[PDB]
Amino acid sequence: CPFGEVFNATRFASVYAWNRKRISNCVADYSVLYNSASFSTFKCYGVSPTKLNDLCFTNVYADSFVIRGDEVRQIAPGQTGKIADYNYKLPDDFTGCVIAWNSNNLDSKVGGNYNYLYRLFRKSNLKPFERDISTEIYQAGSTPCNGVEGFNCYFPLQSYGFQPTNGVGYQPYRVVVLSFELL
Amino acid sequence: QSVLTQPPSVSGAPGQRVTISCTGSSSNIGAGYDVHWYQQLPGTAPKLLIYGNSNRPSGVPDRFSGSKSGTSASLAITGLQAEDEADYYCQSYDSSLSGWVFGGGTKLTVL
Amino acid sequence: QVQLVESGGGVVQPGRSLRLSCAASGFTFSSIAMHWVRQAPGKGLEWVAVMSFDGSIKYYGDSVKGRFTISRDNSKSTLYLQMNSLRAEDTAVYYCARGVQGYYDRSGYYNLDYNYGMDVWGQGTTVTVSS
Ligand SMILES: *[C@@H]1O[C@H](CO)[C@@H](O[C@@H]2O[C@H](CO)[C@@H](O)[C@H](O)[C@H]2NC(C)=O)[C@H](O)[C@H]1NC(C)=O
Repeated sequence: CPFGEVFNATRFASVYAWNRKRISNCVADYSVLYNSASFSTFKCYGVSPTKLNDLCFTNVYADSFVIRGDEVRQIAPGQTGKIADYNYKLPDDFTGCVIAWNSNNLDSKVGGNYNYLYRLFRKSNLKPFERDISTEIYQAGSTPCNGVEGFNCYFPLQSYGFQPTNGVGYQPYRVVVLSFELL
Repeated sequence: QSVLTQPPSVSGAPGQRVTISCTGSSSNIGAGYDVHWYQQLPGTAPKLLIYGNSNRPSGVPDRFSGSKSGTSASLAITGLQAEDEADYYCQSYDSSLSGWVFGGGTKLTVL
Repeated sequence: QVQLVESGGGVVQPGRSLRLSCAASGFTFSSIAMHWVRQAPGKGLEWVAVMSFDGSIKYYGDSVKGRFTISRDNSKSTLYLQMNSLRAEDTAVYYCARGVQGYYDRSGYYNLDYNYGMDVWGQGTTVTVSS
């Protein structure tokens, strides 16, 4: 019932500002999730598919963003880097079910689309399940000024580049990550 | 000897770009698995450098990047300095032997 | 805080046995897989064995097929490797390296993960087989 709109969606936000959508007090099926070979990776870390038909639908979360193809391998527990230190840090605990699948024809046109953004510079790397939308200059060099973007003062975001003539590891993969909790 | 084949020793001048090739068979790398890369400083324990064919963990700088072109991947060092004289082993996973494979080791030095 | 310290190297005649130790601290040992890798002195690295999350899935390399035995314990956070019928080509520095975690796919069977490397490596002790 509830998540028929979080997979077929025509608009996925970029990674640095995702959309945590909770579902509550409504039935779920999870047979739409498995028995479909359209997905690339269907890793689940704590609980097992074809078993989670228990009383778990107390605010089941579902994050969603878009990253390049060989950075699905940083949406594992642990596994530090540059898309899991500053954008989406999973805990060393129960991540629900990290799900990813190739998308070259939906979020990428012939003109070299670069509309999706990801952070590159952030001191004091992220806690588990925390979002950072604060667009402020880095200021890692000289004395704190009002922001001039000249030298050793970088813009905190950067585009990707999603041409359809790239290989596998530079094409956008629409990653959706479930999460579960109790009371 | 080893399952993966790579050049045993290649080097270059500082500030230039060196390609450490790492080619394998169609049973392990070409089957759909991901290469990785290590850096063993002489006499000590190696560390992870690149995993998932393009990434870099927390701590390794921006100079060490890589790729995976079909059935033969390659590591690429841009702006190499004198403090990187170690060895660089590439590894993968194999479906036939059902075990991890490694490379022959590349002796990279500065001139 | 995260490190893997080992002990247990020595001089063994070819034919008798030895137990290898690999202590663990700084992280959660009770959920992550573990890998053993060895280094011949002068030559390259080679793979030895892997142990899964619970202890039901094990694999070994090509040169150690059957004549080795791996077993761990989550309680005292210590990883063991039992050997018997040793040869003279096993003289190598033995590392224990931390693996990645593990996953259940749709079908639902735990699968050791294959696409990840070995993040943090131990100091590694040397064994010596000679006459
Ligand atoms: C919308 O996405 C969902 C998956 O998130 C799909 O809808 C169903 O998918 C299952 C297999 O996973 C099929 O057996 C069903 O027939 C699909 N539903 C319908 C109404 O066809 C599917 O990928 C997308 N929906 C559609 C209509 O294409």
